Amino acid sequence: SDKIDNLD
Amino acid sequence: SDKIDNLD
Amino acid sequence: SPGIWQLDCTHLEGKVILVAVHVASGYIEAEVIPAETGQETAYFLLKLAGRWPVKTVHTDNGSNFTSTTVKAACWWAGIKQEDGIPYNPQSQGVIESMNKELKKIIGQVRDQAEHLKTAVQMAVFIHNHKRKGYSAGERIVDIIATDIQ
Amino acid sequence: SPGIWQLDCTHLEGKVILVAVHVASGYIEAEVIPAETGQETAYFLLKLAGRWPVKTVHTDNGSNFTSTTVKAACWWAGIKQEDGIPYNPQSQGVIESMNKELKKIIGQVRDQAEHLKTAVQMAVFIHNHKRKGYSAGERIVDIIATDIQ
Ligand SMILES: [Cl-]
Ligand SMILES: [Cl-]
Repeated sequence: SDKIDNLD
Repeated sequence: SDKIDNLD
Repeated sequence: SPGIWQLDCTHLEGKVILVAVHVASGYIEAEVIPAETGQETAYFLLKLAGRWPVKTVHTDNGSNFTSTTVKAACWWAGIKQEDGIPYNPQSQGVIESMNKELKKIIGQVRDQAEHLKTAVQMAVFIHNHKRKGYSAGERIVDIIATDIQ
Repeated sequence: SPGIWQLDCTHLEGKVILVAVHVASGYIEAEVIPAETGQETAYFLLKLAGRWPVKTVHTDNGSNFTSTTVKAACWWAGIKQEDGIPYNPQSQGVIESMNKELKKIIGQVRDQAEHLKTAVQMAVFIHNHKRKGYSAGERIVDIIATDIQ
């Protein structure tokens, strides 16, 4: 979801 | 239960 | 003073951030837990003492000071567990401004991370590397290496 | 050399113990995770790099080297992500004998802890404090302090 820990 | 992380 | 750390517990987003501060340098370690318990505090102190030479910990409140589980981890790891009474009133203020600083940092990163635990570790990283010049992470290594020598 | 670390992943009790070794001192940090995913490896490296001045990490396998999440954490924390090819064949044997040492220690403590994570942190503590003379925890602080000075 566009986060460092959730790129998706 | 007699353990460091569970004294019981 | 190379071996002295202070525990501190602050809250955000309905969760607890437990922090250990190395008093002489201001370097910190922190973790997110759902609630402060003696078991979570004890495991945090075991982790900290395997990574730095922790001689004394000033506990953050009287429940962690009383907790037999916390005392058992301080016994295991060779740590003198002490109270956190601010006999020097400057301590209250330092801790409070540290929590405000960390919360400020967490807000500045918060939208780069899905989970609060990531944001809190990004904030640990920024705090420990910030030059104010030496950083806290430089100060703690200097202090301890000077002690060993 | 003060900034170089190696990842290592070993298994026990159907769980995974992820280890980071500071190559020049033999100091370690470790955690228990249920499986070795890019997300778990990435968080571990973000934690390590906020605590020590991590310049390069040699990854433990090609999945963690390829992982975009691991590369995203190495970018965030300013770490050079590298492969872990044992160009010096001494590396394979050193890692294998560190894993055997840690599993031996873990067995020696295992009945003092209900949870494996406790036993692994007691093993990190014993490993880092063992004098072989200096301990690995003394060596890592001396090395990085010498580098800062
Ligand atoms: Cl709480
Ligand atoms: Cl796995």
